[PDB]
Amino acid sequence: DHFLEIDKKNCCVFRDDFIVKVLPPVLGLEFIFGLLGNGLALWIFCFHLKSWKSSRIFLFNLAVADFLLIICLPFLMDNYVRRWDWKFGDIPCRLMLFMLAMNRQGSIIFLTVVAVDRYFRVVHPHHALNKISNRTAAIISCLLWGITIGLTVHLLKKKMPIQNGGANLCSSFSICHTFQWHEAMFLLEFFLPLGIILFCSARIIWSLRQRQMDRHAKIKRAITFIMVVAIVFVICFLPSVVVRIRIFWLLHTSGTQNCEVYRSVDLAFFITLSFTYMNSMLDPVVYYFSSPSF
Amino acid sequence: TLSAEDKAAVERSKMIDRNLREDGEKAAREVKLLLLGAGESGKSTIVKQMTGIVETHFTFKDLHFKMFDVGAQRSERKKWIHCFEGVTAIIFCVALSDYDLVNRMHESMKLFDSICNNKWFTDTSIILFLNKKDLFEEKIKKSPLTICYPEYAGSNTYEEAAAYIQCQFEDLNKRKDTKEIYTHFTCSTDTKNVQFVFDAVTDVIIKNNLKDCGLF
Amino acid sequence: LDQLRQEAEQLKNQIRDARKACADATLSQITNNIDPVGRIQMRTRRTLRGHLAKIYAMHWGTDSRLLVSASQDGKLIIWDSYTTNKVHAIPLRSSWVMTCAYAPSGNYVACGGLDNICSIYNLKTREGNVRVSRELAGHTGYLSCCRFLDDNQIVTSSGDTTCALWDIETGQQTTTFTGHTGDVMSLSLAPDTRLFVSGACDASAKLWDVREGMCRQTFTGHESDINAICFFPNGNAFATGSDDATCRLFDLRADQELMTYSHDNIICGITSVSFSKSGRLLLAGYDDFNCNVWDALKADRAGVLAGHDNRVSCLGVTDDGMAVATGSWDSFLKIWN
Amino acid sequence: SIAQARKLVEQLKMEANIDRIKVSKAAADLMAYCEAHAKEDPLLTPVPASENPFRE
Amino acid sequence: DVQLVESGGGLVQPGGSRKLSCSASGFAFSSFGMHWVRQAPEKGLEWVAYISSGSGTIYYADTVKGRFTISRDDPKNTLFLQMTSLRSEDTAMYYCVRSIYYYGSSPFDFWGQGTTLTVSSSDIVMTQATSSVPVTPGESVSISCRSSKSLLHSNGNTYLYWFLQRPGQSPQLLIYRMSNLASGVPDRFSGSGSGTAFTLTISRLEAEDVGVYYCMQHLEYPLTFGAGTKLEL
Ligand SMILES: O=C(O)c1n[nH]c2c1C[C@H]1C[C@@H]21
Repeated sequence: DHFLEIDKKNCCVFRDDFIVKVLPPVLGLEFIFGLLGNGLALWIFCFHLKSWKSSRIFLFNLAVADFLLIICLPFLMDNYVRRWDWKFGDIPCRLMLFMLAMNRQGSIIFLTVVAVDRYFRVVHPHHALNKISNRTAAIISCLLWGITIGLTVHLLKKKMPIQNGGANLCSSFSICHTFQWHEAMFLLEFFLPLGIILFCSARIIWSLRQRQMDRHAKIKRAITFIMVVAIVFVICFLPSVVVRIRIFWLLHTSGTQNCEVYRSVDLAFFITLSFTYMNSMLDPVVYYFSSPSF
Repeated sequence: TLSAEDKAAVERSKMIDRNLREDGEKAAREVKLLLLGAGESGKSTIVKQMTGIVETHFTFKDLHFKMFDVGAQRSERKKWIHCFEGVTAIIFCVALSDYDLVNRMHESMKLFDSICNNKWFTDTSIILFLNKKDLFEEKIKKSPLTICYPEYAGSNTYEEAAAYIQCQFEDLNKRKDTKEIYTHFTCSTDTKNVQFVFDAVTDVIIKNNLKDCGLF
Repeated sequence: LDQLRQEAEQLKNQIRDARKACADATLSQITNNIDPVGRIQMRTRRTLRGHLAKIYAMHWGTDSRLLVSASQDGKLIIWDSYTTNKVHAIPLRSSWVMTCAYAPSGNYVACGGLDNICSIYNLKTREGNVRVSRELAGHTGYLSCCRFLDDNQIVTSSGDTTCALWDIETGQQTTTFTGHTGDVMSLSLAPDTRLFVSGACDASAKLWDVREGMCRQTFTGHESDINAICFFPNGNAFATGSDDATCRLFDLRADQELMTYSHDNIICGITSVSFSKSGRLLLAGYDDFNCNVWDALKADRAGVLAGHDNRVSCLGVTDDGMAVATGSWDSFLKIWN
Repeated sequence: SIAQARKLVEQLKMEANIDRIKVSKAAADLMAYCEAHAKEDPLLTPVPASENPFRE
Repeated sequence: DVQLVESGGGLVQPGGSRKLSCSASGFAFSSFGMHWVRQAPEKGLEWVAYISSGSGTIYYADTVKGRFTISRDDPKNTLFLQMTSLRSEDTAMYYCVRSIYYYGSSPFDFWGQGTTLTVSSSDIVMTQATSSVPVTPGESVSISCRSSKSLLHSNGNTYLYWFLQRPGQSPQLLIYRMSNLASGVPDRFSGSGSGTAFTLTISRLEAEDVGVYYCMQHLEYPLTFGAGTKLEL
């Protein structure tokens, strides 16, 4: 029926409609909007921004991560137009999967780094971290890129093309039981950064309220933007991870062998996974363009 | 392609660059304050707790402060006032007892208006100190505030007079959005002036940090 | 009390009448037959990238390769402009420095500013480090300019409306030049070092005799404080840059204004002026963040030196005329060719 | 006292009793200096990169 | 004043590991690159090791590479030469030359007094031709020196140095970079020459001028000295 062997046991992958009925538009709009936003932000940072402070280095790194994550979108779009009929081959599909995972993780990491930078700038204004050199920012950015590449390259050393019937499956998130790193990392990259971001945002709000700086239009705008950044992160990254949690629950609770009930939940998983890409297009309007300096 | 002496000169230049970077990092951790006033306003009395320019150093809660008292610089202020564009804050001291005669508080407000509404100090916050509050009380007990301020509808009480003087100094700020004025009715008292300066400087530094990461 | 004022008025009337009588043809109609120099193309050959604050002064060495720059981080840096190497980095006692000088012999540099002190630094010591040779005190206002005459004589201009000539051996003021009613902001030594001109904040420039000391001539015409002054290479003329967005060329022998270097678009003050090796080009540093180069005989913009992100505070041309260096309030110097 | 007015008068008469050269011939002198030394002005005439010390 | 005192000499059995010390007192030792230069009992000078200011660059001669170790200790201004596996070819007098490097500087300007160590029982050849010429006071003598490689560099300066070793004391710098006269040297001394051909002329020669004159190359390491020209009478 739907069972197929992804180099492991009990993988239930499936290709139905409602995928290329709502995924094409929701990816095309994200592609266009985020491409325009990332191009504008990168142009401003490259040929207009001569300051280049550490926070600007981190924001630029987030911008390039979002840009990569979104220029990888059209391959996924071509895949989704033909349901799950991949045609680019082995290297293109594997590279696209690795780029998607690594760039989503890197954008999350730089979101968390920006949040921690703001937390240190507000709650510990007289701290050495607030005055790190541009070289130190470059080393930190390179080391973070090294981390995300380090625990995402596993998607690169594996023969990817899956010949499901008369179809090539360019899928990294499927439904087999094994708790591979592509699932633990997927859950951790929402949970642990969510904790760090919530702590940083709450402490920033509490410190700015306790010091009575709320009586200021710019401080109120900063408060609103910090809250909206946290809210956008949770909104974009919560549905996919909660559906993945339900995937694991059904997998190791009831439908370990028979998988006649996973159709709707897999569909919802992919619709919600589209929101992770949506975050890439939403990031410029919430980090760069909304800034008072733009 | 460089010769041996050229390579050694490049190495010496690199060492000089490293020393420059270290000294710049050390200097960027200091809070530079410009101390302004009208002489007898109490700048020396503010300084006491810790031929050209005068620099005073003191430390409070692991924070190093440098206070520059221009003072005896009897030249054109606009010629060298751009040198201090970039100080963390400006400490402006006025004496509340300078409404007697010689109008002196009118000169104080003139100086405050010139400094506050300066193109160089567009966004540098001003910490206003109103010295001699006990002398102000003693003078108000006998003389009224009307002599210095032609229009004043208030009783000859220290609280109302001091509040009115603070308000009359504060409205002189035209750029009320990009610059904040912190006022402290200072006196001998205890080390509360240093704490007030530290709080104001922390606020200014928080604003600067928010500017650096671009969400202010 | 009144007859003295009336007599002074008669002397001003006589001086202006004589100046008008000697004015028979402006050099605008005299040099109109010359072909203009055309567009001037200069590019940033070097960018000296060591300072960390506003750069307020710079001076080329007589070898046209070494230059010293003073910035507000309390550091005097001597650059090898050919290779952008830092020969020396002198920490200043006072961070507030507005002037900087290089001795013609190259053995010394001078610095000064809001501390009202001109400090002489010895560059060639057997100890291998730069030591302060002498601190010259006696000015009651901020030091705005200083120029070496030789290893032992330096002339300084101060904001106390006076210029002084010092003896670095003894540290005393050999001569005092007191005729200005405003702060003296600039200074320029004649090529023969027998005279020097000073531009003050009273919108007047004065010509002094160093040997004994008296204002030989007074030049007016500016509408605001004069920030910069520079001698023509001939030594018989000089240019002034002031806050009224204009540069004027004055003439020693004719005792008159010769030309005005102004444009409607430019509305900012001038921070520094300098001539080219032949004197045909006049380069002025403005608050528009860029330096204009003028045809000294035609009074039109021959080019623009736009490479700075802040106000151009200092500017100089090498002795051989091969390059110009501009320092700005952003902590960079640029060498243009 | 009023010695400042006396000093100003002395300075004014000292400045007035100087020899004045016609402006036309002094402008001609400036022109002559410029045209004589134009050949050795590398800023005016762009020197070739072969002997330009700042060629880089 | 500027002083460089050498200590750590004596008689060493072959294979020993004696260490040499040089204490600087009178100048900013931290900003001076330091050299060790040895002199055999009757031969000429031979460069040994070099450590730059900040210890970022270290060079050794091929004869002592792997056996000698040079190191600074800036806080109290001491220079060390750790030598191991001493052979009979290491018997020499070791000097502690200081040299600072910037535009217009004069490297090798000061030499230490020297300490004597006795061991029991592609480089540029810098040729000085003549080894001893007789001179008389009041005359003029031109000391010649030749180089195997052209010492002229693209910067336009030829890196050739002239040293004088008066009888019984350390060498002193006379001319650096083949033209410039060192500070304190009388103007009678003059240096001139082109690539691979250099001369030193002592006009109006007199007493306190006899001794060996060494021409040295500083184009690139290892630094090589000439054989040395003796002046007597
Ligand atoms: O977004 C990812 O990282 C990812 N991994 N595998 C797959 C995706 C998107 C869906 C086609 C298939």
